[PDB]
Amino acid sequence: QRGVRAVELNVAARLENLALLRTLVGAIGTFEDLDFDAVADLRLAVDEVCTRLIRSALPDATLRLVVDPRKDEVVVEASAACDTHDVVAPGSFSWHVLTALADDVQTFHDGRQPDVAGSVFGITLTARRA
Amino acid sequence: QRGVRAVELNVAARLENLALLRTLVGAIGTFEDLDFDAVADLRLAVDEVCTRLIRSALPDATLRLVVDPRKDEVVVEASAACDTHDVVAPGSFSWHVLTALADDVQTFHDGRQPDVAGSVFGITLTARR
Amino acid sequence: GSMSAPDSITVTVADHNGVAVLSIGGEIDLITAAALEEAIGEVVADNPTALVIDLSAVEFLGSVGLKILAATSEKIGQSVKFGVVARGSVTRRPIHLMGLDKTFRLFSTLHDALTGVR
Amino acid sequence: APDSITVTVADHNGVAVLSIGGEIDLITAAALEEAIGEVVADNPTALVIDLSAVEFLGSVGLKILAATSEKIGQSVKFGVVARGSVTRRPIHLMGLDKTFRLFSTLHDALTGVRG
Repeated sequence: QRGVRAVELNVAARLENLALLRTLVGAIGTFEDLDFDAVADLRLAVDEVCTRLIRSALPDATLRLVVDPRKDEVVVEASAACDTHDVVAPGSFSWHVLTALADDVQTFHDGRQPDVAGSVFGITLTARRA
Repeated sequence: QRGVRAVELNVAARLENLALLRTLVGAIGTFEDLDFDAVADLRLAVDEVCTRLIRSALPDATLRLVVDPRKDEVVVEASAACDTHDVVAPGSFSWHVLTALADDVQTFHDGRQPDVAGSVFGITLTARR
Repeated sequence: GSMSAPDSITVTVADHNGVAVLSIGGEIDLITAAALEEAIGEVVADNPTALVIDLSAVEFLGSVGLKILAATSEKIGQSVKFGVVARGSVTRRPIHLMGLDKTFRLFSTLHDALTGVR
Repeated sequence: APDSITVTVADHNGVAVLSIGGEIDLITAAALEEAIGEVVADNPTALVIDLSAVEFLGSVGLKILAATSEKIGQSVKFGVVARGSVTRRPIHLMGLDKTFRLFSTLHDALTGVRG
């Protein structure tokens, strides 16, 4: 699980925060000494997951972003209460983007029926340090 | 109360996490179009409050920091489970720093007895651009 | 980037000796995608012989921008010389990683693109 | 020293110039104090601490600069280069611009720390 240098960020799950998240992700990737390609890869991959989450998020949902810098890789987990389990449908362009830019990308959700009180949907991905 | 652009940052309350927090706080201020003086003030103010909380924090307390950029002001709140109620107060150099940088420096705690299971101590300030 | 004064993209169109060059600055994301697609549609509507989209000043290129570039290539490419200026980690790299540099012509600089669409 | 701070030592016709870059915080404070201590141990007639390259000046750094001035100011001509929002600004906000001489540039400090 999360090391001592992990950071959890929480912002309202909305389109107005989409660019804010990107700026924070880029700051973390630079702070983690990722090279220029890796910082851009991380920004794009996390922007993709945050866009998908937000665009299905419940009206008053929080987007949670956990960045866990480990020895050889940086692991990111993004999640939000969403109105569907098909936040990132298999076969979509999003899946192609995510697997091109990150490693071990996986979606998951809490199995609750989304229409009742939403269902927390999460995406994890790994940026290799080298 | 929080505005739509509020950012909650949670890290282990350890001195080794201060450099990251300063970088994120600066990125928020820059993104919010604060000018150079205001970004530097925000970074220093938040660095000071986070430093004070960490030096009193329980061994694996979480430091919770909220940066809430508003319309006219940026509101900052930071809290952590601490081993004392005397984390920061008027008369210290720390307090002088905070009030030179911010407009409405306030503290609070939960009244629990710190040596039992710690006591959450909070600092709030308003940095106006 | 404040809520008061949100960031948008910058759009400029110039003719370079017959070639329409659309240049974008800033971040292309789900919010600004409509602005980008409107800008392309306006240039296309003026019926160019050749179109270069210059992403030199683009600070972020989201997946939606990738989609719009490939869709543009599909919707003009037969009737119009099409080229994209992209360099570095933000722009040409994701285009390359997604295989879209096989879909439309990439160039490192505007100077290269201009000779290339001719 | 930690990687997050850089400290270099130079001479300008007998004026010791201690240049700091990176961040001055609780992690790097010891390295800064040790570097000042070393310079002062060699008995300079004048010392300029150049903060031109400093990306963050924490309150501990303000304390170090004030303490240095109090410690050596009587015996060593002392000056600090600081400009802009990171360094000069909080020194003035805390009133510490009165406690040691600030200069906007190294050129000013070098031409000014003697006479």
